[PDB]
Amino acid sequence: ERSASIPFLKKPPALDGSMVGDVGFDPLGISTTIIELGGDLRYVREAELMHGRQAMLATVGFVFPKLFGKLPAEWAKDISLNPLEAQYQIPPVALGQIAISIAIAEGLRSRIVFSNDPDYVVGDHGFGAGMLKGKSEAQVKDMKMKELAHCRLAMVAITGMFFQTAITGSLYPLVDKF
Amino acid sequence: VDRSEAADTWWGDKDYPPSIVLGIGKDVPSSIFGVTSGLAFAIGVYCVAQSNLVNILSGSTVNGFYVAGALLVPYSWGLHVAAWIQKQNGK
Amino acid sequence: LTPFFTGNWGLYAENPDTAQHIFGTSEGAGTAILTFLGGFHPQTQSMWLTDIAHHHLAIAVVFIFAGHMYRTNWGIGHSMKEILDAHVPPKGRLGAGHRGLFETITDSLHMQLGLALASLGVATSLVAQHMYALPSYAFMAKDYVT
Amino acid sequence: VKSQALPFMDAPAPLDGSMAGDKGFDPLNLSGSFDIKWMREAELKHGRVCMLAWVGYVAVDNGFYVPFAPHVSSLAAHDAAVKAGPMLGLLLAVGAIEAISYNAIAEMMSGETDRRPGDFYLDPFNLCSTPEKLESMLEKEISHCRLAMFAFSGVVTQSALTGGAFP
Ligand SMILES: CCCCCC(=O)OC\C(C=C=C1C(C)(C)C[C@H](OC(C)=O)C[C@@]1(C)O)=C/C=C/C(C)=C/C=C/C=C(C)/C=C/C=C(\C)C(=O)C[C@@]12O[C@]1(C)C[C@@H](O)CC2(C)C
Ligand SMILES: CC1=C(C#C/C(C)=C/C=C/C(C)=C/C=C/C=C(C)/C=C/C=C(C)/C=C/[C@@]23O[C@]2(C)C[C@@H](O)CC3(C)C)C(C)(C)C[C@H](O)C1
Repeated sequence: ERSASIPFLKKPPALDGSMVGDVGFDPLGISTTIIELGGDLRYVREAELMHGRQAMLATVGFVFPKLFGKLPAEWAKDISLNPLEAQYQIPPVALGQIAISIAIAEGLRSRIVFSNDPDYVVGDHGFGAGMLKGKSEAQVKDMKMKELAHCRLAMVAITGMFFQTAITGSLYPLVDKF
Repeated sequence: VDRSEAADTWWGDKDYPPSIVLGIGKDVPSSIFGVTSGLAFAIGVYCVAQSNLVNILSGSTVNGFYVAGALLVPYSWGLHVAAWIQKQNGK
Repeated sequence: LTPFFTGNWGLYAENPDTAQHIFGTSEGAGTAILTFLGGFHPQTQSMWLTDIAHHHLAIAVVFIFAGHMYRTNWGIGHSMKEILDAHVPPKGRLGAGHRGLFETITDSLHMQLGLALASLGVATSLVAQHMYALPSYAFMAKDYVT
Repeated sequence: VKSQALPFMDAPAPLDGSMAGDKGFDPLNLSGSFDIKWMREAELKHGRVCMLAWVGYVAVDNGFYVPFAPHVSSLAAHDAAVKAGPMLGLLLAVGAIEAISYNAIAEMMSGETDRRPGDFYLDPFNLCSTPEKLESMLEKEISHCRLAMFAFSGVVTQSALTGGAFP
């Protein structure tokens, strides 16, 4: 009858607590219109996990090359330490290598993403799935919830760091002046 | 809005609209509607005259308050039609 | 954006482009971004880009306002079926009025297609009539073939 | 019934002792005219804004400041803060709450939720546990809301008039 995250708005009809990180947070009702259309929230959850995991990797990579040495610097020595300028300075060889690897990996991902298989657990691509062999159901759900929390935090973190580096050029307590 | 969730506002068999057409103002009396419509007409025509007739408009003289008050003239028309509708509906 | 926030938006019209301006060069160039000079740019014989930018900015205000007319999941708004149902003139002048038109339009795709095609044909005639009378692109007026 | 504060007429229909601060004061039928839940939410919102406005005005005029402030009187503090920038950030921060309030008002007036106007369920210490506490605190809140509306109106008008010290 009422959301848990926002305790003065109605609970989203689409969300019903049967998902990791379901705290009834949908003021717009994007989930509501999705289920009214006829879809299911598997796609949005998988997009959440994908965006988040990318955001965590990119958060660490935003500050690593400055706080720690920018590699042994055979070719990277020319490229600036500012992440917003490093993107426009990768050499063609390295840019093509990384682009090809990402493209092949996500072309592999696409078929299972857009399949009709119900066995597919959302955000379960088999990469390092061996540590859940011994985990219990409560442990599995709680670990997936820590994953989702980290995802959700890193997504906002990149927006903060990107806008701060664009408008100020410096993150305040950590990396400065880059 | 769907086909089902829509009020019965057809009034071709009757002499005046139902008050439901007025929506949020389905209960404000005809007296309030008429007084507000008259004040709106006077204020809006004053604003329009002060903006373009008494003065000459320009980049350095366009006035936001007069521009906004100009929009009370069509609101005045709506309010006077509303006053008639509520007077006929008995409110 | 200090003029925009202070509300002194006439500073964006102040200092328009001069009549001796040459398109693509800084000589004779102004600083105004939003003007209503009208007429045509003398060198190019096309309307001022400041005028066109002001046009698109204002027209958008109007359309973004008008896009809050109808009721969508928040109570405030309008009901098109209700509007059509009530619009019947007194004493049955236009018969039963516009009753049933909502149902027919929303059920029949051909009526929607016909309305769209009529509106778009009128708009195509309008652009044909307006582009030649009021050129908007630089040096198009002297390009007679185009 | 025959209204209080206008003892020669009757309170409009919505005023029936249902809500806090109902002193039977609506001579123009201006709440029987339009839904009184919206009226009460507007009253509460005005009152909260004016409570915060009065206390902030007094604090800034007395000398309360932030780690980086223009250090100016609270009258010109609006222009100073705007030119500095963070006032627009306050605009975004309150706009988030106001869009969520758009949602809440829509559900409250439609009937999807049994929400009282100006009730965001912000009760950390359960200061409204029993209904007696609920009406007592609502009464106090509305009285303070109205009084703070008047207080800030007086303070800001007087400051814009004379441009003097705190009082
Ligand atoms: C103020 C003095 C007193 C006033 C009294 C008054 O009026 O009462 C009410 C009344 C008669 C009455 C009375 C009763 C209701 C029977 C009882 C009342 O007694 C009570 C209630 O107790 C008093 C009494 C006897 O009088 C009737 C009043 C009728 C009135 C005043 C009708 C104006 C239409 C205007 C139109 C159509 C304009 C279109 C204007 C157009 C088309 C535009 O220009 C639009 C526009 O270009 C603009 C401007 C800006 C541009 O951006 C673009 C747009 C397109 C937006
Ligand atoms: C914006 C901003 C700030 C901020 C911020 C915040 C809060 C940032 C937060 C960032 C956050 C929360 C970042 C998470 C990273 C997670 C990692 C690295 C996980 C990797 C995990 C990997 C690489 C796993 C590899 C595996 O192969 C292993 C080893 C075992 C196998 O079985 C399989 C798996 C796949 C498991 C500052 C800095 C505070 C300053 C100022 O406030 C402004």
